[PDB]
Amino acid sequence: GSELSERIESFVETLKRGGGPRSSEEMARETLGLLRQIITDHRWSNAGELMELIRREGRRMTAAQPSETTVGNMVRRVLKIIREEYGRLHGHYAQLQSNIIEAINELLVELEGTMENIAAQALEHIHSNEVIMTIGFSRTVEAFLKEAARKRKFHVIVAECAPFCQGHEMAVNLSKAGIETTVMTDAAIFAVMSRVNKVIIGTKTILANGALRAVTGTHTLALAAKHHSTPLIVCAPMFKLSPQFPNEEDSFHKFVAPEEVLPFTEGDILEKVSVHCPVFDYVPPELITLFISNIGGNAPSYIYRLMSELYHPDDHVL
Amino acid sequence: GSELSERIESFVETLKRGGGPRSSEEMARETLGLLRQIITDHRWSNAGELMELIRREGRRMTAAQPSETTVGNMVRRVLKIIREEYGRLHGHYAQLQSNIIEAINELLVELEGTMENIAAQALEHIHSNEVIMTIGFSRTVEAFLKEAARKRKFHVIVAECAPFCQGHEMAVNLSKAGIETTVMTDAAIFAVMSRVNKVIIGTKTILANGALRAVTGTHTLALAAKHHSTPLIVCAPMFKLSPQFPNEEDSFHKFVAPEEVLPFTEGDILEKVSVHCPVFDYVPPELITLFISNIGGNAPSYIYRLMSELYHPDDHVL
Ligand SMILES: O=C(COc1ccc(Cl)cc1)N[C@H]1CC[C@H](NC(=O)COc2ccc(Cl)cc2)CC1
Repeated sequence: GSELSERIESFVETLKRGGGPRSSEEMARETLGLLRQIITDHRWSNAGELMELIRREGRRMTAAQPSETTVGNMVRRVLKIIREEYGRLHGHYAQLQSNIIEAINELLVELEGTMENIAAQALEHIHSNEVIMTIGFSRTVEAFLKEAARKRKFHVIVAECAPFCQGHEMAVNLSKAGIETTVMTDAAIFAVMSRVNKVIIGTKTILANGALRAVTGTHTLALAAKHHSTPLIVCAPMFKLSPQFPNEEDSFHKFVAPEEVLPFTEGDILEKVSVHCPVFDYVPPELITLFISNIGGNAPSYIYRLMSELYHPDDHVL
Repeated sequence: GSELSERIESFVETLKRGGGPRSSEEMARETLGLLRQIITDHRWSNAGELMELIRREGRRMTAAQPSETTVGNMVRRVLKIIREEYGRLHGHYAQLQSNIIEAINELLVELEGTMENIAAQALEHIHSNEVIMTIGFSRTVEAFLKEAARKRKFHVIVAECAPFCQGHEMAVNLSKAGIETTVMTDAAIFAVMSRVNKVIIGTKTILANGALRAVTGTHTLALAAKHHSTPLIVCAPMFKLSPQFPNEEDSFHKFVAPEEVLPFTEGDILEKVSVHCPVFDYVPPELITLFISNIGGNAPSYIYRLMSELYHPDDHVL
């Protein structure tokens, strides 16, 4: 009853104010648990009313934070699960609900295996004495690299992300496992690119065009890789896949307080200058060489088929 | 008298039949000595008659072997020296001859210094733990690399030249000095190019367009370097500079017996198949990053000015 309502609220405000939970895998787990509790703790008999209330609460979620697309695309995954179950039972009400629940359960148990799947897949993409470059921080990519390091020796060049220098803690984490790690400013990306073999980077969201929304500055790294023709690898699980297209959407970049870019102590100039701090940026699919997912490697030119396999095309608007 | 005639002949037939001397630096030395002996052992009073007989014998030389452009372009150098001396003394007959002789002497003493000059210049182009790739055999390039190796550690990938696998002896010579050397077939150029930092190659002739005539297969290596945007360096002394342009000329490629490509023992198919063995090939200037010479480094877009500095424009046809 009101527990469900206040938990939905709590989650909405946690998504709105700050980043909670930090890992987007934990965010997917939390939103899936909440969707399960909603579909269990409501008086819905027909699948249509359930889908409608799910779409409404998902609209509220998406309005809470548009840049966090995992919640929305997993809501769409739940909607596709409901559609599949209704087609199975109609192409049956209690069995409907329990079958939806076991579908969500299998989705959740395969959710925690994507990390291990990518880690296992990592070995056949790294050779000895290779030079990797990565930008920012990504749990999936550091797991990739520290799993490849157990049987291979290679160098990782971590380009810090300004202003949020998450790349520093990533470099430290990689050095923990003895992965020879060079830390540099993002300004030195093109200067060092000539000596890099591969580029491995995570992402926040993959669009239907194949493009991906990743931390700012990664588009420049992709342009450098394309200039030097080095393969650019994206190790992104299959819950960051978003059916929306690049310019049919709104609110792509996430702008945070310019205090991160230019501090308050600069004084009077802060009334004359316009400071901008875009967290995310757009990378076209032409600059991506290969996508690594929990199922296996795939070219950017197959992400649309993955969409068709994951999301109903009438649910791309929620 | 007849000594000069028979020596000129001997040289013509040596150039016509085979490669003598082997090193084109020694070829430049020999042709300069012969030009000196001609200008000394003829009864010429006016500079015009001397220039005319020089042009005639140079035409005979060029007809002996068109692919060997060092002889012709150094004949043009001697003609430019004669023009400069005549302009100095006219803008004076015995002094004319002795001044031409001392000009040839300074040209010759600076001729043997180009090797050492490039070797000295080599250090500021190689950094530690760098991956060089080269194709075929080139005395200048191996001197470059073994001089850089005295103070730096780096890897050299030598692509053998089919059919004349001169790259094997180059790899052996480089390994003599402890330069970690990988030997491969030319077929693996693009496969390995992704892990190469620089490409350093010699040449047989540099054209006025900036393009260069080098051993077959080097155009593919240059295309691979351009694809991967790796800098391509050409360590060529300033006596391989030819004022002729790419397609205003004749007889660019040198075709040798196809026995080198397909052996006689193949039998009847040798009457039905057409075999071709081009020794040289054309590399456009767009694929060269930097030229290294005895004077210093220069972009391909300055070779025309070097021409203006070396050859009179009315002597480009001999
Ligand atoms: O030591 C490093 C560290 O590299 C960087 C560290 C930091 C920065 Cl800022 C940039 C680069 N990288 C190695 C990577 C292998 C390479 N080459 C070799 O070991 C040999 O390479 C070959 C050998 C044979 C073939 Cl067929 C191809 C390449 C030496 C340098």
